[PDB]
Amino acid sequence: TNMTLNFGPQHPAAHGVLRLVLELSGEMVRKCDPHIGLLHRGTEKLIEYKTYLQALPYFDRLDYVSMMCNEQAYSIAVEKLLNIQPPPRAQWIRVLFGEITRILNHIMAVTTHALDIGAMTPFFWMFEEREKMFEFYERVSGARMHAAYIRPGGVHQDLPLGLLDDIYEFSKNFSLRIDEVEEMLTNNRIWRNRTVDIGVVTAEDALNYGFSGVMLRGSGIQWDLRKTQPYDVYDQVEFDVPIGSRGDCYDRYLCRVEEMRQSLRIIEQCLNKMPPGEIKVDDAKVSPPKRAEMKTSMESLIHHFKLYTEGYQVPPGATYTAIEAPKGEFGVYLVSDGSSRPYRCKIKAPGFAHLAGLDKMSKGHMLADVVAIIGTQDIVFGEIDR
Amino acid sequence: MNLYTVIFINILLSLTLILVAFWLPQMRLPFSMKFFLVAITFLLFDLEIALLLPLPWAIQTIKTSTMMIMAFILVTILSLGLAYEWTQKGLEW
Amino acid sequence: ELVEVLKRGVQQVTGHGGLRGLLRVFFRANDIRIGTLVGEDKYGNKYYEDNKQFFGRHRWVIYTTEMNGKNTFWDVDGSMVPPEWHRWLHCMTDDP
Amino acid sequence: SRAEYVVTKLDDLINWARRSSLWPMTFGLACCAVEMMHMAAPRYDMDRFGVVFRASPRQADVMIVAGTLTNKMAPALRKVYDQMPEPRYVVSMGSCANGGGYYHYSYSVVRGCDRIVPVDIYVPGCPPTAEALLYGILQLQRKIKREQKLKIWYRR
Amino acid sequence: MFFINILTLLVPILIAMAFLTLVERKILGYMQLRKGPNIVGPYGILQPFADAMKLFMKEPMRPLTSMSLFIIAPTLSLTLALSLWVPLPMPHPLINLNLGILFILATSSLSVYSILWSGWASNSKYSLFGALRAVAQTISYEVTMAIILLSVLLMNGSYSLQTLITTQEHMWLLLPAWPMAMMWFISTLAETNRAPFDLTEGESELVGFNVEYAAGPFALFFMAEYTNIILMNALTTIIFLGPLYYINLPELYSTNFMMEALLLSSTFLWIRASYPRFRYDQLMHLLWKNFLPLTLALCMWHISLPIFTAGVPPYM
Amino acid sequence: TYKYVNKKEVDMKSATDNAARILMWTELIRGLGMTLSYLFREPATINYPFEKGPLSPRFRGEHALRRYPSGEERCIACKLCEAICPAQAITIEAEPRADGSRRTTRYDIDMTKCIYCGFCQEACPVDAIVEGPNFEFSTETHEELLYNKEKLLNNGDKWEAEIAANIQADYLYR
Amino acid sequence: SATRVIQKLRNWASGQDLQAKLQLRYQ
Amino acid sequence: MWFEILPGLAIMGVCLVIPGVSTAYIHKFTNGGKEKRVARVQYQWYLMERDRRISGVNRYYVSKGLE
Amino acid sequence: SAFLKNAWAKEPVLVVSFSVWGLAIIMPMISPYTKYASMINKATPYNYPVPVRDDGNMPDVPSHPQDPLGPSLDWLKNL
Ligand SMILES: COC1=C(OC)C(=O)C(CC=C(C)C)=C(C)C1=O
Ligand code: SF4
Ligand code: SF4
Repeated sequence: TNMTLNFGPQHPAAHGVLRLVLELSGEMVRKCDPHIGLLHRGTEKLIEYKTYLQALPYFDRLDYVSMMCNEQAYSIAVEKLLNIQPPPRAQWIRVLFGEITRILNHIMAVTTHALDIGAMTPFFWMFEEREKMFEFYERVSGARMHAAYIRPGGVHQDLPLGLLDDIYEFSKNFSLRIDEVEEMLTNNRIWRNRTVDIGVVTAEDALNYGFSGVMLRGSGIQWDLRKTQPYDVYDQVEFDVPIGSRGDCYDRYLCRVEEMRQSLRIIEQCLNKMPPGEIKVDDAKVSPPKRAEMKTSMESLIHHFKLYTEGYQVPPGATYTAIEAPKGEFGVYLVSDGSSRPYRCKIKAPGFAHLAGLDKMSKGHMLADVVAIIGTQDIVFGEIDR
Repeated sequence: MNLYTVIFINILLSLTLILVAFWLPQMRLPFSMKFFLVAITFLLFDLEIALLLPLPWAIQTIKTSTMMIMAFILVTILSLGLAYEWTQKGLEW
Repeated sequence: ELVEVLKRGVQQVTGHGGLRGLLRVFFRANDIRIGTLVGEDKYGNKYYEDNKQFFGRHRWVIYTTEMNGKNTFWDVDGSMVPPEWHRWLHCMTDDP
Repeated sequence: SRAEYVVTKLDDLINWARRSSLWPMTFGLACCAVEMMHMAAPRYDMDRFGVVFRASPRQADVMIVAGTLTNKMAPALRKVYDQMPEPRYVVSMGSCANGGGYYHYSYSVVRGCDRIVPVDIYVPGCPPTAEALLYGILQLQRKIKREQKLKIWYRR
Repeated sequence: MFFINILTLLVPILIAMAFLTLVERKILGYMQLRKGPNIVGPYGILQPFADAMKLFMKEPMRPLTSMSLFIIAPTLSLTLALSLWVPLPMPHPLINLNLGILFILATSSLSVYSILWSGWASNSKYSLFGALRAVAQTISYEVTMAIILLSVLLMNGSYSLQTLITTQEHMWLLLPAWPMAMMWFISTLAETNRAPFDLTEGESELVGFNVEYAAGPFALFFMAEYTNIILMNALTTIIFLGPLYYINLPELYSTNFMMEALLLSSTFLWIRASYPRFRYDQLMHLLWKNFLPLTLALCMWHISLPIFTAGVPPYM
Repeated sequence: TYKYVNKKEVDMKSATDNAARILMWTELIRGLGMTLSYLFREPATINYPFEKGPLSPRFRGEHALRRYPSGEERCIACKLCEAICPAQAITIEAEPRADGSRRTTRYDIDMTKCIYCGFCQEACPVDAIVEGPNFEFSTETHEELLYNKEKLLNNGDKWEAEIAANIQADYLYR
Repeated sequence: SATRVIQKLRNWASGQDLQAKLQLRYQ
Repeated sequence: MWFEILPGLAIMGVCLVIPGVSTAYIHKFTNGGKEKRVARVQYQWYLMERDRRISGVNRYYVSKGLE
Repeated sequence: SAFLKNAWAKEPVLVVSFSVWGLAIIMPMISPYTKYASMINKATPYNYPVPVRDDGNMPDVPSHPQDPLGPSLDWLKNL
C-alpha cells in the first residue's frame, strides 16, 4: 500500500476534519484521495422540511468563517423567485457586511495558512482585528457569528445608531495591520520557499475542474462574479480584482492579501455613500411587519402571524444564483413548488471543486506540501460536507 | 572520579524522574535511499572530521608547509566529493 | 519617562489600603490598578471604571468573599455579578 | 498531623496542579472551533489561565468537542478520547454537540457527544460565546478543585 | 564540598530550566498581543511547577511497543543535556577537561539516538517517519556544527573551553569569525529542534517521537530540550561572545555570561514566533548546499589565517 | 478593473544588494523587528472574571420568559414561537387556566436543541419569550440544559431589569 | 500609554507609526 | 505591559549565576584560597604532587623561602 | 563573466565559498609572515635542551646561556 497513511481526522494541520488517505513513498506523495463527509450533517435535506425563513440560519452554518456572505446568496435566490428586490439602504448594508465578511475570511485563510506552515504570530495579530469585527456583527445582529441578519427581503434591522462610525475607525487602521502581516510573511525568505511554485494550477485546468475562486484568479483568469455579474449594489462601487500570474500558493496568497486591501476600498465607499431609507421590503407579503404596526393594525398582525407560522409562499420556479463568497462562487440552486417550504436547495460550495483539485495539484509533493495546499484552498469542511 | 560522581548523580536524577512518572500516577516499510544515502555521506564527512580533528595539535608542527599542504588537500578532495554529490541526484533528495 | 512609571507603580501598590489589600487583590486577580469605585452591590461586589484604560479593561469588578456564603474568595465566578450590574460590566449600558 | 488533614492538603495540591494547567486538545469539528480560536486569540487569552493553545491527543488533559459529531466522525472521537491519559475530561461546546442542535433530527448527526464520550461541562450557544467557553473552562476548574481522590482512598 | 558543587550547577540550572518555559510563554505572548500566563501564582512564577506536577501525575500510558527503548530514551535525553553542563567553563568549570569541546560535541551527538530509539519504540507510523527525518537533519547539522568548532579551535589553540577565556581577553571571537557565528547560531537552532528548524515537533507535519510520549517521559525529554536550549546558547556565549574576565573578581564573568546567555536564549524564543518552519528538504538544502561549502572553505581560511599572519595560537 | 499582484538589470550595485540580502539574512532581520515592536505594545487581553468583553443590547444569550409588571406572565400560548423555531426546540401545550385566560401548562425550551437564532424573540406578539443577556449558563449535567416553564420564568424574574433596559434600547429599531 | 522610548523601540523596530493606528481602542 | 516577563527572567538569571559563582568559590575554599591548580599536562601534576609531598599532604599548603 | 555576475547575485554562497578557498590558497604563498610560523613554533622550547661536551673550539654558548653567542628570538620579540 505504499505505506498508506491517513492524514487523520484529528490533526491540527487538517482544518476541521479531513482524512486524506495518502500513499507516500517515503516523503513523497504519490496519490491523495481526500475523504469527505466527516461533517455531512444533512443541511440540504433538512431545509426541505423547513420554511424559507427558518432555513436562513442553515446558510450561516454552511461555511461559517464567511457567515453572512452565504446568507446573501440565499437571500438573493429567494428574492429572485419572488421577483422582489431589497430596499436601497439594505443593499448597501449587505455590501458593507458582505465585504467586512470577506476580510474576516481572508484573515482566517492567510493566518490559519501560516499556523499550519508554522508562523503563529500573524494569527494572534489579526484575530484581535477579527475580534473587533465580530463586535460589529454582534452590535448589528446580536450574534458574534451566525447572525441571521441578511434575510430574504433585506436585512433584519437597521444598523445601530453609531456603527458606521466605528466601522470607520477600524477600517481607517486595519490597513496597517495587513501591512504588518506583510512585513512578516510576504517577503519572508522562508514563506516564499514553502509557498512559491507549490500547487501551480494551469489556467485551462482551473476552469476545467470548476475551481471558480481566487484559485482561478490566481492562475490569471480574470473572473469576479462581482464585476461580471453584479449582485446587490456591488455595481455602484469601484474596486480592482487582484489577478495573479505564475499561479502558485504564494501568488494566490498575495491575491487574498490584495482583496483584503480592495475590500477596505469598497467598505470605505459604502460608509461614504449609504442611503437614508428602509432596510426591508415594504411588502408585508414577504417581509415581516414592524412590531409597532402588528400591535396596532389588524392587517399587520394577520401578516405577522401568517409569515412567522406558515411562510413566504414563493411562486413555483427554480433559480441558480451565485455570488462571490470569499472562498469562491457560492451558489444556491433553489427549486421551489408554490409551497412555503423549499423543494430542493443544492448549495454549490466553492470547496467541493477545490478539494477535488488537491489530487491534481499535490503531485510528486512532500507531506509538508500537502499541508500548504489545503491552506491555499481555504477549505471549510462545512461547505464541502453540507 | 570527580567526573564519575557527577555523571552517576546525572543518571540517578533522570532514573528518579522516570520512575516517579510510572510510580506516582497510581491514583513498517518507510524507506528512501535518500535517507540511507545521507547517513553514509554523514560518516564519510564524520570520518573526514576525525582526520581534521588533530589539526589544533598539528598547527604547532615544525613543518607547517606540509601541514597546510596536507590539510588543504583533504578539505579540497572531500569538497569535490560533495561536488559530485551535487552532480548526482544525491543531495537532491 | 521611566521615573514616572516607577512612581505611579508605587501608587497602585500602596493604593490598596494595607499590605493585605495588595496581597489579596494581587492573588485573586493578578492585576493591580486603581480606579474610582462606581458602586458596591448588596451581594458583596465592588465595581471600578477607569476612562484612561482601553475599551476591554476600563470597567472591572473585584469580587467579594461569601456573596451567598460560598467561600468565593478563591473560587470567584462571573455569574456572581448581579443581573442589574451585569450589563454595566459588559458595556451593554454606559450607565452605572 | 491527623493524616486526614495531611491527606486533604495533599489532594488540594494535586487538584491545583491539574486545574492550573489544563492542556486542551480541541477538535474543531464545525464552527464552534472558530469561537475557540478566538479564545486562544488576544482578547480572551486562554494561555493566561494555563490552558495551552493546543496539544496532541496524548499530552491533552481536556477535549473540547466543538461542532457536530457526525456519524462518520463518531468512531474517531471515541478513539481519540480513548487515547488520552488517565486523568482526562471532556467539555462539550456548541448546541451541535451538547445535544444535536439545528441538525438534531438529521440521519448523519449523533444527537450529542455524550452518547459517545462522557461529558463533564456542557457549554451552551450555537456559536457558544468565547467568553462562555472561557466560563465553561473555568467551571471545569472548579469541578476539579472539588474532586477529592486521595481522601476517598484514605477513607476506603 | 564537591557534592555541594554538584547541587549547584544542577538544581540552579533545573530551576532556571523551568523559568525558561515561563519566559517563553510570556515573550511569545507579548509579541502576539497577549499577557501570557500570569493568573497562576504571582506573574506566572508558579506556572512551570504546576504542569510539571500535572504531567507526572497523568498516566504514563505504555502503548499496546518496547518498554526499554521507550524508558531509556527520555533518561538518555535528560542525562546527556544536564551532563553537558558539567564541563562548561562559567568562571572556572566543575570538571575541567583538557579535550572539553570534543566532550560537548560527542555528548550532543549521542542525543540523536534518543530520537531514534523513541521513534522505533513507539511502533506507530507517525513516530518512525518523524524519527528518520529528525535523525537526518540532526547529524546533517552536526557535520557543519563540528567543522565550525574546528575552525574556532585552530584559533584558540586547544580543545579546552577554558582557553577561550584567555583567547578572548581583548576582543570577542565574533569580530573575527563572525561569519561562522551566524552559522553556529543557525546550527544551534537546528540541533535544539527549535522553530525555524523544528520539523520534528512539526505538528502540521507529523503531529513526532513525542507523539506517544505523555506524562513523565514527555517531561524528561522536555526538560532536556530546554536545558539544551540554554546550554547551546551558553556555548555561543563562551566560544563567540566572550564575557569580560577579571581574575580578581570571577563573578562579573558569570554576570555577563548570565546576561549574554539570557539574551541569545531570548533570541531563539524571538526567532520561533517570528518565522514559519522550513521544509524537510529545504532544511537539508541549507546545510549541504548553502552552509557546508561556506564552512569547509572558511575552515581552510582558519588554517591559513594563523600561518601567514604568523599567529599560530599557543598550545596550552 | 484588474491588478497584477506579482507580475514581473543585473548591476553590481543591484547584485551586491541582492547577495547581501541572501548572505546576511537582511529581510529575516526585518521580520524580527516587527515582533520586537509589538512586544512593547499594550496587550489586548481582558481579566475574564473581573472585566467582561462588551455585548450590546441585541445580544441573544440565554432564553427567559417575561411577566407583566402586574405579575401576570406575558405568554398567552399562541404557540407560533414553537412554529418558527428552526430547531424544534420549544415544546408548548396549553389549556384554559381557571381564570378563563389562556396560559401554557408546559413550556420547554431544549437549549441543547436551540441554536440561539433569536427568531422566537422576533415572533412573539406579546414578546413574552426574549433572548436574555446572560451567556454564562454552562451546566455539569445535560438535563439541567433542558429548561421548563419554571426555570425560564425564574430566569425571566432574575434578569427582568436588564431585559427591560435592553428591549427599551432596541424596540424603536424593531 | 507607553513611554516614548519604549514606544520608539516599537516604531523603529516596525518601520511605521503604530501611534496613529493603535491596538488599544479608546473613546 | 512587557514589564511582567521580567519576574520570570529574574529567577532564571539568578539561577544561572549561582552556578558560576558557586563553582568558583567552592574551589577557592577547598583549595585554601588559591585557585585549584589546573594540571593540563603532567609537568603540572608533578609540580602539584611535589607540593603535596613538600608539606602536610595537601598541595594548597605552600611552604616558602622560610623553609 | 556575466554568469559570474549573476552567480554573485544568485547562488551567492558558492561564489563566496570558492573565493575563500582560493584566498586561503594564496595568502600563505604570498605573505611577509608565513615563514615565521615555522620558526615561532620551532623556537617554542618544550623539551629540555641537552648541553653538549665542550671538546673545544665551539661557538656554543658556554656557561650562562646569557652569553651573546647562539640563537636569538629577537625576531620573535618586536615581531
Ligand atoms: C479554518 O479551519 C479550521 C477549523 O475550523 C473552524 C478548526 O476547527 C481548527 C482547529 C482549531 C483549533 C484551535 C485546534 C483549525 C486548525 C482550522 O484550520
Ligand atoms: S453549534 Fe451552532 S455553531 Fe457550534 S457547530 Fe453546531 S451550528 Fe455551528
Ligand atoms: S409566542 Fe410569545 S406568547 Fe405566543 S407562545 Fe411563544 S412565547 Fe408565549
